Amino acid sequence: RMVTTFVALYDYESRTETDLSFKKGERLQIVNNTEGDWWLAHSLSTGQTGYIPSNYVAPSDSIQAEEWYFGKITRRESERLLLNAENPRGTFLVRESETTKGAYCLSVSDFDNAKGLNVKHYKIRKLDSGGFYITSRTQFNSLQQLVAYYSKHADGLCHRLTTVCPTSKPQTQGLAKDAWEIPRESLRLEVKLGQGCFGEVWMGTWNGTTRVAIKTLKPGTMSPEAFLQEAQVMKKLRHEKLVQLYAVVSEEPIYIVTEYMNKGSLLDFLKGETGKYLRLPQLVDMSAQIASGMAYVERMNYVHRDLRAANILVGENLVCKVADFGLARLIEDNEYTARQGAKFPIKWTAPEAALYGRFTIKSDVWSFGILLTELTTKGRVPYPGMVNREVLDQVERGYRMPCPPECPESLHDLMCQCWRKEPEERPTFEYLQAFLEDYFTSTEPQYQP
Ligand SMILES: Nc1ncnc2c1ncn2[C@@H]1O[C@H](COP(=O)(O)OP(=O)(O)O)[C@@H](O)[C@H]1O
Ligand SMILES: [Mg+2]
Repeated sequence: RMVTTFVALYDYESRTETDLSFKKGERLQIVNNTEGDWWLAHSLSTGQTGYIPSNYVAPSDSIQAEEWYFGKITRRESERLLLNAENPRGTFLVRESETTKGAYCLSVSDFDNAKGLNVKHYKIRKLDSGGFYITSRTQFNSLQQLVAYYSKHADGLCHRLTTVCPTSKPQTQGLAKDAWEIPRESLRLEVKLGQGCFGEVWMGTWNGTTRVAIKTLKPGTMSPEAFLQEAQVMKKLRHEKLVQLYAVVSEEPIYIVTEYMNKGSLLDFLKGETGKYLRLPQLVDMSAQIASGMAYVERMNYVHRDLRAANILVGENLVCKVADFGLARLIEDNEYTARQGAKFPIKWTAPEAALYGRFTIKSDVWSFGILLTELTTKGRVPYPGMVNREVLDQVERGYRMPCPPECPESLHDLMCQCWRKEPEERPTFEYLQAFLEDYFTSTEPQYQP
């Protein structure tokens, strides 16, 4: 539209030559309201120029520039951030209301003798004049004044506003502008994060600036021609609960570069000291994150084909994202193609997918039901007293895992819905997400009056 002045929200190290290195606070000259994930910018601070990630800047002198404004973040995700144990009382953020378009919301962390650590949500009424107010008896001209005022007096709020909600730098959309197929010499593998059946995983760095996860397929796993073909679709899948596909190295051995999840896989995270303190409310919430990512996959008319706790990756504040979606199809192994052998996840595979190769989003729904048993058992293998060989015949005859101990029979009933024989009667991920987000009377409710 018209080159305007922007401000940097976070630091960013120049990963390439064409991008722009800038620190939080730098005034940037960018073409206003220009579509894309990478915008051309001119730094009025350093006089340097280059492309910048569009989610690292906001118009100067706008609410988006304020560090306590989190934009279109959900009530459920705001609570995740605010309920962090290291946040003091009065840790807050401002966001948009999900139940009242045009209104804002002040989310604040608080402590109570009944609930303990909880978040209070206060709706902010914006006026035609531009003024904001939480209660009728105290009003302000700007959202900034409101924050300043309640940072000195609770005056009705559960607690004075103390700290702004901590946040980690968001992901850029792609490693760089036009960056997709990269050379192997651009990746530097630093730490082996783990090992799979068809290759290894690595913590590395691209251009020695940005930390990424590098998956290395052993030769013969999949043809580069078909991997690149499918990778043009996986690069389109962008959602907060999907691990982002960054780049690829075409020449075998194929390397897959993805966003790095520091807490490891959900399965391992459910075991050991990490999973000791997890309680059902957190497991249900983690299920809702997974269902949200799969609901996006469901909207894009895509199929995961290998949904299981081992392919869910954990981050800070118990963030969970779906990983390794769409790779299972490209496996060239004759035994995995015919879903046989000790390397096929038969215990997460719907019977019609294992018997007739009918992989659909509904067979992922089946997999989700299995995944829920891993969550409510903290990593226990499905069908524990059964070997792969015998699972498919038992579920084909109608056997279903019973309600695990420490699993509410209401969630096992959800599991059995996912385990219906008829795929088209299995529920959607839109349903599962809403069900699991509202499991504890948690359906968008109760802004404090
Ligand atoms: N994007 C990632 N970020 C951080 N760690 C990862 C990532 N992807 C995989 N890992 C780690 O590497 C290991 C191997 O992953 P993978 O080869 O997909 O094994 P599988 O899918 O069979 O569990 C996992 O246990 C996980 O902890
Ligand atoms: Mg995997």
